[PDB]
Parts: sequence; C-alpha cells; structure tokens
Amino acid sequence: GPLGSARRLYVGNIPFGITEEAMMDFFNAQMRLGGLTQAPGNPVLAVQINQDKNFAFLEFRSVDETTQAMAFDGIIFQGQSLKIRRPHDYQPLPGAHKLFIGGLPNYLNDDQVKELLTSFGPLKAFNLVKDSATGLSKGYAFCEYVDINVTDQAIAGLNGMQLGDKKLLVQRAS
Amino acid sequence: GPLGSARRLYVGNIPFGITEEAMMDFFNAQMRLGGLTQAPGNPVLAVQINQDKNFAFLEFRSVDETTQAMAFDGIIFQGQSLKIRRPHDYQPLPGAHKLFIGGLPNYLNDDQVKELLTSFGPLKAFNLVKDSATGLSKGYAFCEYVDINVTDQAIAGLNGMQLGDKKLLVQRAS
Repeated sequence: GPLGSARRLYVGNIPFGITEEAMMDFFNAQMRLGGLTQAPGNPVLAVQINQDKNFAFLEFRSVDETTQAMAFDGIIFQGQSLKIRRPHDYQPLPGAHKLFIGGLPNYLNDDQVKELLTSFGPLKAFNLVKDSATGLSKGYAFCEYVDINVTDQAIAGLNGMQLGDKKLLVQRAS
Repeated sequence: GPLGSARRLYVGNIPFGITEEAMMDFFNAQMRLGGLTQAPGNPVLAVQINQDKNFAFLEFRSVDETTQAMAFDGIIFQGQSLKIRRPHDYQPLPGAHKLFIGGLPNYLNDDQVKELLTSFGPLKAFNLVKDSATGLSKGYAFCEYVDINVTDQAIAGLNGMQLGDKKLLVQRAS
C-alpha cells in the first residue's frame, strides 16, 4: 500500500462460465444472509473476471465490509470451493502482528533461533535481544511473518511446548 | 469448444426437401410464440442439414435459450414430429475435464509444454502460469483436449513421468 488495495479481494477457483453479474449477486446475497453487512444495500459494487486464468476480483463499497468477507473462504458456489484472499499489493501496517518469543536457551545464536521460526514460513522482521556490553543473549526475541496468516500457526505450534527443560512462551507482543 | 456444444441441438426426422432457411424461420417463430427468448431478435443463428440422413443441427446465440428449446421435442413440422436432443459431446458439467499439469521444469515456455501435451491429441485450451512481475514460469499449467476421451489417456501417459530433474503431476483440476 501502505493504504492501497483496502477495498478489493481476490477470488480463485470460480465456476466455469460464470458471469460477473451472477458472482456479484451471489456475494451480495451471502453478505446479507450471513449478517456481515453494516448498512442497508449491497456491499459488492463490481466484479472483474479473468476467464483464461479462472479468477475474479471483488470491489467493495467500504473498508470494514471487505475485511468481514474474508470469512467466506472455502464457501461452495456451484460445486466449487472458493479461494478468498487479500490482493498481493495489500499490506497491514508495520508491527501489526509482532510476536514475543520467551524461554529460549541463552547459548543459541540468531540464526539458530530463526531456524525454529522459519519452519512455519518466511519472516519480514526478527531480533534476538542481547546484552550490549557482552553480546550475550537474554533468552527472548521478537518477530513478524511475511504472511500474517502464519502468525496463529506459529503460536499454536510453539506456545507452551517443551524446549530443553524450559516451556516456550509464544504470543502477540501487543 | 466446450460451451460451443452448449449452444447447439440435434434435430431428427426432418421432412424431405426442407431448406435451412425454412427450419430457421420455424424455430425462431416457435421461440417467440412460447415466450422463450431472453432478448429482442432471433435466437437461432444458423442451421445445417444433412439431406441423405435426414437430420439437422441448429446453432443458438445463447446457452439458456438452447436449454429452453429442448422443450420442443415432439413438435410438429410439416405434419411430422421432430426429435430434439443434445449433441453427443455436450458437457452437462462444464470444466469437468480441465487438467492441472504440475512439476514442470521452470525454463520451459508455452510452445514446449504444449508439445508434451499434443502427443495425445489437439488442445482446445491451454495456459502456463507465470509471475507477472518477471514473466517467469511458476512451473504449472492447465489445459483441455478437443476430444475429452483423450483426457484419461493423457493422465495415464504423463502422470508420474520423469521429466529431466522433476516428476510430473497430471490430474483433473476440479
């Protein structure tokens, strides 16, 4: 962005031969029936389809209704489970999904600690807190994943788990 | 094409000496009389007659008007009851024989990937997925054969095949 792409969503695995009007009608009906609309009228203003590569982009009338519609990921439309995602060019603001990692062995270096974390996916930020005078690790760190959906996967996979004779704490830093 | 067969119908038991222009007028008047058209104008674009074997094909302007015209089975024309059926290669569930091709060496271009596929028969659709930023192959593709009976012979011939450094995955895309 930083503020771009806030009112559009990517839709994959669309049904073969479906029209832009039919897709618009389906999504507007689901928004109403699902209770995700925040005002009278239709949230989806327009749909654009790429036939050759079988995907669509929805254009919404507001920022908050776009976010709500991410909940339809996997909905079945004419036999097809839809893939609903943010636009490539969409990015949350810096530090929005920062993680605190505590209970790490203090003899492990930066690259050795990153190896545990990057097993869930690539990182866009990382720092292991060290004593500045001696350069020695204080046993806690902070990180942020490139894909924000990985954040909850890392928490579920690492929080409360055994690492040596310590139990790790992995949680959102704020 | 796939939906090309979705816009035509087979007509049997045609009277001797009938002309294509006479058939065309008849079906257009029947469509307008039954309130079965979805726009102004004439739903039938063209008619082809085989005189020796007493059958015709009609071509329509839309998928939904074609479906509506199936109701004319048994209709009387010049004293005779016409037989109205779908074409033999009509696909009720479109996109059912679309294939996904994964495990492609990432230096291969469109023409090279097609050459692999066209050993089994001619294609009606093809695309190689690339990164829009660099124009570089993501290593997977999609296709449809002109004859859908070739689909399973292609899967059997290609799926699991060693292609240089990689192993191909060929399956129905869903």
